[PDB]
Amino acid sequence: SEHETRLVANLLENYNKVIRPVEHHTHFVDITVGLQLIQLISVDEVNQIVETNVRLRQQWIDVRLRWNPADYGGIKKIRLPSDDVWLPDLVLYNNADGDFAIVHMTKLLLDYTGKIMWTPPAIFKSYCEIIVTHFPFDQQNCTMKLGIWTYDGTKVSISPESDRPDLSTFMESGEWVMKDYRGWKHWVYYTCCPDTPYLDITYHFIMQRIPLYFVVNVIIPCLLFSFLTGLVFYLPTDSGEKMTLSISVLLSLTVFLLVIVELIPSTSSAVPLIGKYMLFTMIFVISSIIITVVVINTHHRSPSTHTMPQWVRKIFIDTIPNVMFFSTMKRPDVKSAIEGVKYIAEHMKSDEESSNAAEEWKYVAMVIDHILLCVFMLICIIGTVSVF
Amino acid sequence: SEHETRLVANLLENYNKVIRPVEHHTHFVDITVGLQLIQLISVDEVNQIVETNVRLRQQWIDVRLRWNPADYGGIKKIRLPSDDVWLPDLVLYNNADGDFAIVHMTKLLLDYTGKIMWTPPAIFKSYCEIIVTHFPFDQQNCTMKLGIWTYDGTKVSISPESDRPDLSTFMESGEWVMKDYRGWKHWVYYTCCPDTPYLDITYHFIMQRIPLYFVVNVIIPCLLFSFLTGLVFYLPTDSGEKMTLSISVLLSLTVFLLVIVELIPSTSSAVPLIGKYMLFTMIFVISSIIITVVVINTHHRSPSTHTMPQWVRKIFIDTIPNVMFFSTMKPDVKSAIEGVKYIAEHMKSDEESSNAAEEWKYVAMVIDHILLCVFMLICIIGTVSVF
Amino acid sequence: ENEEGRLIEKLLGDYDKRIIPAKTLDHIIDVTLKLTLTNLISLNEKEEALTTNVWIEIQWNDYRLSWNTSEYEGIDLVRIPSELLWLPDVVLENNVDGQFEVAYYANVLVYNDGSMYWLPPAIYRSTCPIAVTYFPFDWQNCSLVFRSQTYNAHEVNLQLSAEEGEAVEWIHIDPEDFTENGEWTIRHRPAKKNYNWQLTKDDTDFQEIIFFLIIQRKPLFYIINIIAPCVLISSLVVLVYFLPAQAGGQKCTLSISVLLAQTIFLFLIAQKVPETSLNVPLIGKYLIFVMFVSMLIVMNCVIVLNVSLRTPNTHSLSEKIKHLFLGFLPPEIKSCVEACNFIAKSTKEQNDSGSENENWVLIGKVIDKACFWIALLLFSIGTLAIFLTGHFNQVPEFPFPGDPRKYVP
Amino acid sequence: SVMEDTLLSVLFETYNPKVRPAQTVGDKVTVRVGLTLTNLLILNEKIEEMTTNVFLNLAWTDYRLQWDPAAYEGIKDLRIPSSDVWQPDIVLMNNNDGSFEITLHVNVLVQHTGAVSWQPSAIYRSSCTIKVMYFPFDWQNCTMVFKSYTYDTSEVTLQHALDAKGEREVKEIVINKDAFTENGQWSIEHKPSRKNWRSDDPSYEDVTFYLIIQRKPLFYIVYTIIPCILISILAILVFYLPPDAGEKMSLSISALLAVTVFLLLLADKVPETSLSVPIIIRYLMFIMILVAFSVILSVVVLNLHHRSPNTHTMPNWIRQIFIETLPPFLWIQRPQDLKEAVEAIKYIAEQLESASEFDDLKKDWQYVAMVADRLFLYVFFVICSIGTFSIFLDASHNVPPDNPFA
Amino acid sequence: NEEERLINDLLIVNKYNKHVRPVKHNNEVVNIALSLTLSNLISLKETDETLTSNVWMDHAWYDHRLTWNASEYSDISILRLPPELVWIPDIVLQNNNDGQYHVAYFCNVLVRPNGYVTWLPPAIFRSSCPINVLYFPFDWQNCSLKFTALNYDANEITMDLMTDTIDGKDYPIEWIIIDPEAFTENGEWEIIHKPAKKNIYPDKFPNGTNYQDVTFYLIIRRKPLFYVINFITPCVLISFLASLAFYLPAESGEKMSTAISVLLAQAVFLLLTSQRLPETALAVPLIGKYLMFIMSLVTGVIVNCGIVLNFHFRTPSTHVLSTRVKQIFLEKLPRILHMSRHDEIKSGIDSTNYIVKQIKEKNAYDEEVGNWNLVGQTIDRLSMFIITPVMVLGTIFIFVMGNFNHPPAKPFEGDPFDYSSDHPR
Ligand SMILES: *[C@@H]1O[C@H](CO)[C@@H](O[C@@H]2O[C@H](CO)[C@@H](O)[C@H](O)[C@H]2NC(C)=O)[C@H](O)[C@H]1NC(C)=O
Repeated sequence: SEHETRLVANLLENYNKVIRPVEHHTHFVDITVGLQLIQLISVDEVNQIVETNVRLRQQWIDVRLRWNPADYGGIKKIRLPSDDVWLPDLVLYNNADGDFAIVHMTKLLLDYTGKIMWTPPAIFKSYCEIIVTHFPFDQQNCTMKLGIWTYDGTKVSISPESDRPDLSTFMESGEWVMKDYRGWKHWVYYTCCPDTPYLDITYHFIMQRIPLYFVVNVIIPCLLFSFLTGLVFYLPTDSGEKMTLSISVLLSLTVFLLVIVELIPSTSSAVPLIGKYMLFTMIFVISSIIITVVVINTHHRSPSTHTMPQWVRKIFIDTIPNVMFFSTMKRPDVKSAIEGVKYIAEHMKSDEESSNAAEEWKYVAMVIDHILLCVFMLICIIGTVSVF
Repeated sequence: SEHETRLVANLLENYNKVIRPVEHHTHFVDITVGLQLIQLISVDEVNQIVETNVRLRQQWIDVRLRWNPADYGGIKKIRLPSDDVWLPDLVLYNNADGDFAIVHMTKLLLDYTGKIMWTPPAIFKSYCEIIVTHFPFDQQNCTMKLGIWTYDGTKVSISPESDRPDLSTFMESGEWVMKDYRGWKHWVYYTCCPDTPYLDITYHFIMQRIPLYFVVNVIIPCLLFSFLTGLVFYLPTDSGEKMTLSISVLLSLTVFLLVIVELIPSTSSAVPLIGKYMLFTMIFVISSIIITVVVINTHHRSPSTHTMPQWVRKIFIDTIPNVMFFSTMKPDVKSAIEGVKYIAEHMKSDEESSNAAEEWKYVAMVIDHILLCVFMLICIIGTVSVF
Repeated sequence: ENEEGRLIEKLLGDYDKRIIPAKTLDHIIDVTLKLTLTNLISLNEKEEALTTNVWIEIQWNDYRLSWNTSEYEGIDLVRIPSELLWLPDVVLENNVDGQFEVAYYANVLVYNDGSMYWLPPAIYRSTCPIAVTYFPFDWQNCSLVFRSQTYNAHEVNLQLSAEEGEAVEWIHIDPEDFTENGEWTIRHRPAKKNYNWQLTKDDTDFQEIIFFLIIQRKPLFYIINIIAPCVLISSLVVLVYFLPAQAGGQKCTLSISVLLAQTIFLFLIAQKVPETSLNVPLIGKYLIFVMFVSMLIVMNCVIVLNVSLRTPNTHSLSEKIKHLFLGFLPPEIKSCVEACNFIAKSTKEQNDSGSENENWVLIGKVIDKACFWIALLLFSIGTLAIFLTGHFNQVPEFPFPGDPRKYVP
Repeated sequence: SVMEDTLLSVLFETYNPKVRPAQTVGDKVTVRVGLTLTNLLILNEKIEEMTTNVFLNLAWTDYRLQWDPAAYEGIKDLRIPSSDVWQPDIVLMNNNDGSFEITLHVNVLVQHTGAVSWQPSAIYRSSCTIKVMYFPFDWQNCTMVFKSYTYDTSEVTLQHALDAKGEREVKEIVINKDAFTENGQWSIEHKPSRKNWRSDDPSYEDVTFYLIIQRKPLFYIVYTIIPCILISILAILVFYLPPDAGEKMSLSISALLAVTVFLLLLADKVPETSLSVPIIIRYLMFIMILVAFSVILSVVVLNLHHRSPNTHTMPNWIRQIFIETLPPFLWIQRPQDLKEAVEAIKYIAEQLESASEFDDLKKDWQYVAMVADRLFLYVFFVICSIGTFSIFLDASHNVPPDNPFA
Repeated sequence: NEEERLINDLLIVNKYNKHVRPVKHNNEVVNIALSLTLSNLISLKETDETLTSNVWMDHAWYDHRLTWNASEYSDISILRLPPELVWIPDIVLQNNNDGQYHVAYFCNVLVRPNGYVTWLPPAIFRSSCPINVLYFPFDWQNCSLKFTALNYDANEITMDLMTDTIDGKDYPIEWIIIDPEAFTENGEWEIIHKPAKKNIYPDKFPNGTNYQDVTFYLIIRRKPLFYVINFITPCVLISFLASLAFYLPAESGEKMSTAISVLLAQAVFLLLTSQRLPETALAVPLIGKYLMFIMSLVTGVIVNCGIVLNFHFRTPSTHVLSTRVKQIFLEKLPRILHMSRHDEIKSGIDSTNYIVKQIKEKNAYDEEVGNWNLVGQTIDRLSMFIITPVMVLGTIFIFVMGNFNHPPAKPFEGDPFDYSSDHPR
């Protein structure tokens, strides 16, 4: 356009982009700043960094860039490259891995009254105080702290567009839910310089994790192996397979703990509940292994060397078996030949007595297992009823 | 300083940085190149790339940038941005992932006699052939080839500042040891261009890996698991656990071999000694498993269907047991009468069958003790040889 | 109009950015530094790099940019883009990547006195050699080294910031702008000016400003998520001494399984510590010790099984061994008669052989119990000693052991 | 050439590339946008991103770049660097990284009539939401939205690119078969292009290029489904082993651990969205739950097999079910010295009586265990076959619609 | 220095415009001779399907505006100019994975007094190389670097191949130039064929920028020693342990453990092989096919060991030994497989008779159990003789068919030319 070319030539003929747009140096540039969250790219919990795609809308008044439309064919808006005019150095204070300021200098709309609107895009990798204490059902609150870097409140003043960041064109993440979002302006006074306040705008978003993926991929197998933990008490000792089951459950749980530790950050401010409960299940599995080793030792006890104490017999043969209602427990040469037959009878006597003692030991071991199984079943029933 | 700014304005008023700094176009600019290794960032064995932090010191004479200190308040040295003056285009020939030339265009010192000093930093990601024969006790020898790209030896000539690179400020790596380092200058006469020599300076570093991370994390567990191979033979067959132990040892060893594979480049130039030893360990473990299965099958040989051949009885019962010393091995009563005789004959047959079964078990015992003695001999000779 | 217009036009007119603002030949620019740490972003152990979010404050005195305030309606302070001014090339010398300069080139505050105040923010990735000898109870000593990339001690004199007349000798931490890392707690944060005496006042590396960060790892996460499961699993080896020494006891199964679990935990640790080879991490030493103990227990299980499952056919029970391990440590009528006698004799022999097997089993049990009492003590002593010497790794009371100063505001 | 240089000097004496070319105030600039897909590089499911190598065929009209060819020795057209002429800020709005503009800046082709044409190459990381309902037997619908970042519908009008002949508009992505690389994991079913507006935002108009791409699931089949089928086969087999073997737990637990490892490793290649559970993960969870139930029932069978009258008494209902009814249905039917000598013989006879009775009762318990084990075998075989067939028949009948809806 | 005067005359006095083609007339065409020097082959990421190569990508053309009379000046026979001062053709690698199209380093251009401009910039090119995983790890790949000129069409510049002279006749360089000494042979890949071809597409017009290109192909064969030693040998041996598991007795109680452990090891090997290859569905890799076949066979072994165990533990109280199975597995098959081979007196008498009867029934029971044991031995011996030959033949067939896979010894199947450095056409 010829008229637009003439207007752009005249506007920037003696325009200095180093000078604030104020009629007098004592005034301030009133800037309206609004954030528009296009998309929540990621929430890296291990590095505690939230990557967001934003548009940083900034509106202000530049008197030096005004014109009379009737002199330029009726033009009322132009698009000047942002590199040509004064821009506010607006910095993300809590940047963690990205660029502090805006790096994509797009064109800016400019009315004929001097009003300037600039909508540059940005990838903000802000620092997120990730709090893994209810993972994977956690709620994360972490902010985006913006402010003019090199100007205080007496030279450049920023004010939010609205009480909330604009999420009209937000792209649903599919992993997090935008429960709430707000933008607060802050006045910070320093002991050095009480006359000059420092202005700031903090935009905060409350994200609620959608836990279906983590449930299905971690919790259900962990719950399954926790349930199988107590199944070893029903396994008979004669099969000689209790160690296989118990140790395999332990190995599966240690693998899933390996999985957990690489999912959450190494922060020690709060212990995750999932990790604590996994440690509790490991303690349970270790106790189960120890007590089933004790059971196996008792079952295979030699009747010749070990004799049953009276208290053990009374407790585990006389009273406890009656308690379980849901159990199905039970509560010349001719002289040599004659002497040999007598010896066979005597050996049968001794074998019967030893087998009776061994059977009593096996009964005690079975009672111990059934006590432990009942305890485990009670724990499972209470947990399932209480939580679900 | 008004004198300094006036001098800088006077120097670069008609200075053309495209031109070479020579009084006559037939002369050559003599450039002294020195390398200062600040740190060895990493040595990626898999990709064969060595990343180092260096400072590429360069010196030369620019006759156009000379001035009289008496006319500028006695100024002797100035600092100028490197982009305002002519520079040599030194290129790292064996660049692999990084940038070929210098990209950090830092300021350069300019003397009043025209002598220019330039020490730009750089990150050389240079290609490094990796020899993995003696991993993890290997030493690497790779280089940094530097040279002027677009100028031959008759227009721009580079010479090394000193026979060795300057490692005075080198940061100790904690994973490698600078055994030696040296710089050489090479003349190359290509078949195209016999009249024009091509110069290049090669700086090579001998790096000795410190074997403690891999000794702790690889070699020690491998030895611990390979030593358990011998326990399979000492385990009696009646325990029913020989296969469990042998198979578990084999699986652990193969996993360790796979990790060792993941820690070395996929090149087929040479087979690492650690990898070859792990392969031999797996082969021996599999032979041990084969012999263990043979021993288990022999131990359960029913006398009903197997008769011990005389060549087995003569050798495994009468030859070896006397050789190996350290072991501690070796109306109606007619029915009753007929039944008692039947019981007696059945017990006699049972005794004979049990005797044959015991003979088979003895054969299995001597076999796996022979294998255990073989394993102990291998262990002793190996530990003596390494010691 | 904005009176800063003509002022900045006059100042930046006839002003060569490439010239150091030395008033005369002998003048030295007193560049003054001060670091402000807003967040200790991370400490990559594998790469051995500390990533921090810091504002660097650089002050100097450029005589060219000075003016009389009364001439410009009392303007006593302006902002000029840093790309338009001379700057001292104060760079982080020990960066891991190629990033020497600052991330964002903020404006420079210029006072009518000529004082220049530059406060750019920066994300710095600085090398920090990690001492792993006491991981995960360790404390690291990370350092940031600032020096002028261009000018030497004859042109630029780096100094630490002087606040209220007292030199700032610490990494300033503003409670308003600081989020504690959660994993690393900062104990000492001294700063000092350092000299490389191998070089003269020239060579651009003579003088440095070094900011130290003595950080201590919080060990609770590592204790709960690695050390405790490893100790619990390694405590299972001693249980193999109570399982029966026969088929179905599964001594070897339990022993080898615990060995495999410890191997997996060693592999897990290998992913959490740097690949430096100067020292072995404390948890790595513990894992090596417990794997060796479990291998010894596997050998002991094999020996006990071989002893218990011996038979009179294969081995002879010596009286010396028996005493040692059980006395100190713990027509038709004739045919029928012959048949009955043979039956009695065979039964007697079988009973005697059973008794010999039982004696071997008893010897195996005695050996098993003695070795259990040895192994439990060995494991407990090793675990307690290693984690006690881990717990007793304190951060030094002073930032520099030679100095008696605290280096705190 | 000399005349080309003269023409270039004449054209750009006052041409300002920062000004949108509008002959009269309020005139719009027609911009034709078309896409040429040289290669569909990657569809990273983990980060939900599609990397593509494209040519962004743009074309508009610039009344300022007009001249008479006869006045310059018949120079029909020129090649001008794209930095010299005004171009619309046509960018990919839904990119994943910060790359909005075009990677490669090729020269524009300016006809003597002012028709400017541009063919810049680019490597675009466009964000693509992924539907994980039927992974890996799934088809994705990945969009690429192009619009002028600065100019709105009141300044530039986006249209569709004309074909090579310049007769009709091309309403789809152009794939040049002579310079195209088949992805090898995806097949491009439909590739329509369509203009989109917004009801609430009249100043919005964009050209969206859709890629309906179907995954070829051979890799995931071979490396995940068949090994899990073998694991399920073992989990069924565990019910054919006799309890005496002492290897029931070994087999069942090994199958459980193997399928758990397969699930854990396959959790790497699936996206971390929680909108649905992929059919492969549902199949893995089904197999894992089935193998866990197999372990539980194997433990129950082992417990039943190893009981004894000295320890348990058989309840009447177990005998009524497992001994009498099920086996037909499962086809699994089955002088002082002489005085002492006589006393010894009598005692031995009574001992044999007791041993035979006890052994018979133990045999009854073992037969109960065997019948229950056979019933479990049949039930689990049926359930596993039905579940696997149902899941994979549901997955196999999932194809992109014939109408692209765009 | 006369060079300053010469360059000032060329680029300032004559008003050199670097945005104008070097032609006297508009209709004239500029010939851009090209060649490629492969200094080092950085890598080939099969998972990323990327070929990373370190090359020097030469150009040569004519610029009638950069000519001078050497006699008028000093005898300057060559000149060095920065590329951002003179017109250079924008040859771009069209099939690059990343955004790097041009050369990394913009080195100077050499200019002869007759206008001949030469330019040899180095470049790290990450080209896109589709990977054929059919014969992995014995496979050979065929990558290509396709250079096209996009800034101009074929009516304005004509891409070509550099010509070289040996005996007065010029032969075009139809191959990638590799210096025998400067080139460090890659450890994993060796180059078998390196042809260079100029393609013209007749189905498109010269006005288009896609009417021509120069493609440098690179047929490279993998050295399979590394994978054979470290991945195939352990897999083969562990697989053979499965067939060996048939030799364990049923009383041992370790048949299932051995077979299952072998199966799990094979599954782990399959997973690791999966990690090392692109997720393409053109074909199943040879190692993948072998692993699938061996896992299926080991699953068959597991099932058949389970059947043998079920047969061994049968008893007369649960099963009946029919004459058919007895004669099949105890008469015919063992031979075929060559397998080895007053009141007190009456009470006492009645008690003895009962004892004898019970011992006889016990003996019959044990005889039946032994017969079941023999049946199990026959079954698993037959299983071994059926499966282990299948295992060994399958392994040999798969790893010999893969070994018999070579590049076709001539690129461009229909082209008789060898495209070798020693015999130019
Ligand atoms: C390497 O690949 C190139 C292109 O990918 C092959 O060149 C094509 O080969 C086919 C096979 O006959 C021909 O039909 C085409 O005409 C060729 N195209 C071109 C542009 O030449 C080449 O043959 C492959 N090399 C080998 C050894 O297979």
